[PDB]
Amino acid sequence: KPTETYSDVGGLDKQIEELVEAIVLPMKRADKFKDMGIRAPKGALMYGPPGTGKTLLARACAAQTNATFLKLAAPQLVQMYIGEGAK
Amino acid sequence: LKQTENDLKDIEARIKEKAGVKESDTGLAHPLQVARCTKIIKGEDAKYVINLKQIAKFVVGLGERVSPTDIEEGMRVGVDRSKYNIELPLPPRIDPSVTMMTVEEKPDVTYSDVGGCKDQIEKLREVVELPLLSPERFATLGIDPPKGILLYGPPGTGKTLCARAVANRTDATFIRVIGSELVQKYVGEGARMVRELFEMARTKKACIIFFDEIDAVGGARFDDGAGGDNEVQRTMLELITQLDGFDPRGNIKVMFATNRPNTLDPALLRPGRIDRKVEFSLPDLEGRANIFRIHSKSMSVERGIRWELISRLCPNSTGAELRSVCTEAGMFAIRARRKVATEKDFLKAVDKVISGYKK
Repeated sequence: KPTETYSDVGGLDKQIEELVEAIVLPMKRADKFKDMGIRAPKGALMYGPPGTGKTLLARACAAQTNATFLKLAAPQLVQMYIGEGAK
Repeated sequence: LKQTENDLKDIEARIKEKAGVKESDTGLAHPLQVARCTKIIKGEDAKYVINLKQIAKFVVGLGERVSPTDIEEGMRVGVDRSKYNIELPLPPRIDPSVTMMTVEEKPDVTYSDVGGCKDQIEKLREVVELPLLSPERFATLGIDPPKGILLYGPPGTGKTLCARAVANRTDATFIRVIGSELVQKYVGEGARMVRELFEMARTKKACIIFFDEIDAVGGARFDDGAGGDNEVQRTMLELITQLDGFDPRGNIKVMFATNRPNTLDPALLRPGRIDRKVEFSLPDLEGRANIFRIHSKSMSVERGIRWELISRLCPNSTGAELRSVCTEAGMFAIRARRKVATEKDFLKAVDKVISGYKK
């Protein structure tokens, strides 16, 4: 449960509208989608330059729903013995 | 004395070889560079049984125990590459790395080959000289100096004597750590060496921690980022957890040196740690003149020469190329058989650099 809001980083409301729709809505209240029988999306593909809000709004989306932040670094996923990042 | 030490193998060494070998080798098994145990059953509490060799690795479960003095039997106990559970309190930190560490408090270097570098000093005046002198000024500014300072320029020039010139005005402690020597056969030498740098920086305030040749370490490499061993991979942890989180920005500072910024980890190049990028330019007509007049004090020359016209014919040059003008000036005097270098010797030394190189 990191501490962040959506007002700490502004101007991304255009991207936040797509994030809240694909993250906050299927997570917070799922009773609207479960009554229709459809399956809610568990994620959305994100891409962009560093510092553009991809990693800035990560803890923000986790703080709105009060979730644990787990970050997977790319250099940490490559090792010698089979294990580690695979686990 | 010669015959006295010969028979000690039958008398004194019999006890020494028993307590120093047989006890250490008991069961297919004081600086400790190695530890091994084979099939040891001890009732969770002081279990250990850790094989430092990459073959047949072991772990320790069933709770947590802290015994920094003696874990189980003493004797052979080690961590080395992979850190397992409760084995942390006794790391094998012994190593003759003292030849690598160079610590100079308040260096006396002012201007030798750095004459005319005051432009780069102004770049280091605000984010280095200012906090190391009056750190309380940043309280009213609202911001603080960035964590690290990145250096850039020609390879092997400007990253040595220019860093010590700033520490003179601030009376700080300059610690130079060579990155190529951080890489040894011991896995984790790069991360362990960085640990002791912040430990000594907390005792004495206003110290400068300098990392020489960071390209040999960086944030990741093949044997660590792409490999299974952890040395540089654990080195980046000491530059993040310690410096950023625990250590205040005013007293403790970090500076690197590199030929190219892309050779480092893009994770470190992001803001919050590495911000200031200092590019090393070349001395001007006034800067190159003050360097030649200093070298002329230790070299016999003519009293009627002029150092301004010597640096004028030579274009912008590095710190080494300027010292070459003075050293080669004595070579032309050998052909003329003179004890001192006249003005014509310096003119031929400049043309030797212009024509012989053409860079």
